[PDB]
Amino acid sequence: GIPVKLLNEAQGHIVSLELTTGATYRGKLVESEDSMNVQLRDVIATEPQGAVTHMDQIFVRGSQIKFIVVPDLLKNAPLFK
Amino acid sequence: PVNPKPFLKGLVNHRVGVKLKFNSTEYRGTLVSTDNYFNLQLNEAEEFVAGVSHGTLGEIFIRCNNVLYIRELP
Amino acid sequence: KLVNFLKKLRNEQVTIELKNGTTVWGTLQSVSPQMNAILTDVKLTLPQPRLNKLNSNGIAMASLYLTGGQQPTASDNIASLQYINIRGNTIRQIILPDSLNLDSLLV
Amino acid sequence: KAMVPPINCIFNFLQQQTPVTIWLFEQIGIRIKGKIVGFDEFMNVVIDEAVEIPVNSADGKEDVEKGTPLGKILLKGDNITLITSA
Amino acid sequence: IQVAHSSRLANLIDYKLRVLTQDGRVYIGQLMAFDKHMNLVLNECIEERVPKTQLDKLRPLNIKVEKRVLGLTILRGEQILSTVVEDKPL
Amino acid sequence: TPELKKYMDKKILLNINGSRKVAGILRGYDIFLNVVLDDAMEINGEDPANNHQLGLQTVIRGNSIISLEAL
Amino acid sequence: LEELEEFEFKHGPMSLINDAMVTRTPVIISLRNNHKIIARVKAFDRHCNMVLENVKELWTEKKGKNVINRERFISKLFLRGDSVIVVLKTP
RNA sequence: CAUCCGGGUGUUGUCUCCAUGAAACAGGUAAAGCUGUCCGUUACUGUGGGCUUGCCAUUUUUUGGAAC
Repeated sequence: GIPVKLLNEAQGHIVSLELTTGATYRGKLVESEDSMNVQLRDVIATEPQGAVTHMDQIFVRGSQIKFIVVPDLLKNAPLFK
Repeated sequence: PVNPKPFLKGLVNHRVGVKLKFNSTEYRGTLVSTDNYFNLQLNEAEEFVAGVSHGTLGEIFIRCNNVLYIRELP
Repeated sequence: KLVNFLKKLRNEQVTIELKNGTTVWGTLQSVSPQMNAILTDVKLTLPQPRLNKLNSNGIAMASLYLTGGQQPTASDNIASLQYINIRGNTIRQIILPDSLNLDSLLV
Repeated sequence: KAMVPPINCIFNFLQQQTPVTIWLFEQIGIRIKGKIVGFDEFMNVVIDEAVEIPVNSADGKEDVEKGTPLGKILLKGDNITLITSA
Repeated sequence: IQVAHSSRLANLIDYKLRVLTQDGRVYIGQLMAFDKHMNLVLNECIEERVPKTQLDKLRPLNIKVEKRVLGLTILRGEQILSTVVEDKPL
Repeated sequence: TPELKKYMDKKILLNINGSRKVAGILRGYDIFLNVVLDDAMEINGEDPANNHQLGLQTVIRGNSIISLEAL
Repeated sequence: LEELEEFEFKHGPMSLINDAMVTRTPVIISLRNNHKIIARVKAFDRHCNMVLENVKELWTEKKGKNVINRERFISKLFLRGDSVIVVLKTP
């Protein structure tokens, strides 16, 4: 359905994940899958308690993702037509 | 070697101990039957909570997702 | 089989009790093959001891407030909603009405 | 020098009869030592000479000295986090 | 707002929904899409949560909920408890 | 498949379930995100004194992997 | 193929649940929320979804140094199966 | 640079043939299928039609690591 297609359409934009562990990763979406497995690059990780750590890449298993925030300019991508 | 389904099919009519994921509860009893999903049925089974016997229960069914491990008993 | 039986409880006044303790009373308008349940004129409730045990039920009370239906500041946590759609995995039990002729539905 | 599939690594544990240590899924406080003797497509594993090893809360080391013998057990794959040699 | 009793999720596109998640938060936004897993796309999404400091007021009232403005947001279906309609389309 | 090809034969740090961390050379992977590690080490805190070498072969079950970071 | 599950329900572990249904004797079902249900099984499926009659639900609350044995009666109930831990035949 | 023999499309009128549950009355408009008004049907179930293409509990979603 459309939510996975929207995620694959976010590829190359900055997206922000929150995980089930509560952590937040903001970075450029490199790759995505029907599982919602995502790769991020050039990533700012916010620990749930507020700590901030920078990582060059992260791969996240899709089952551990809670929500993904994508850029708003995707609202009129062809997939919604 | 012995795979999980043949091993558990070989424990039928023997005593087994079914440790659970939760509450430190283990049921020890004679294995009656087993499903492909590893649902279990025990007769003469009895409950142990943290190693303390809670009396016999009789004939019980255990749903597959509650089981941690099934150990053979001597 | 049995969810295809739940498909027959339309327009009956079920009580769905969820796995977090939240109790949902209302008219059952539809049920998915996956037990996703759509209800109208819903009255969300939480048991009084659940509310007292704040540490173990803070999520449930927060969700009951954040549904937006908790208008009256009554002595019990109550939410009033015209429509709710419940994801079926979260349903623990469903009280059925006494008058229901189960023999005629389970065929 | 190739991709080694995880199932083939469990089969190497089985074939070379190498003792293993198993980290349980949410039970960070206990681990299981033994020898794998069979498995399936779900990583259910049959373990010979299983011993349940407590893990120290602060140090994080394995208290082998007070481990509990279990015998041949079928450890359900939904409860396995990690399998390692020795 | 009152909505038709026969309404399914397929009908609620462009409606503003409150979507409640299993960790105690709510997401409010216009529904753009849904999936067989109940994955949801919320446009212009806002998250509200009840801080633990203010949670005692809910025990047997004014609650100061914390908000984040998210924007276009994908919710993963397993995290969702239930969804409630807040507002009609424009 | 998990497209983990990028990570093969490189060091990775995996955050796994239970707030545990494991570092190792990715030896291979699976549709479920199961992975094999060479040279695996359990990570406890910052001090290397609390880190523990695991073994030659380590298999990690895919649902236990929360995340992995390239190193 | 339905003739397969017909057999797994007659000879596999769920045969116990089936005998409870056929002979109409009650069973004690332990739930994941620490509640016990003593009820008569009217119908079940492979998930251990159940439709039950004469449900008597028992659970114990904690109020500090003392506990209370709570109890309920439900005329008829649907139980989602994933909450089932152990189904025990009443002796 | 013209004439001539011809052509398309749109709108309105007219002519011929065939038809004629509601075509009454009033307003408005370039006009009307516009407004008041009138007629029929529909809301629940069954059958039928059309669409979706779902069915055709085992690690990434929905048959519970939860509960304390």
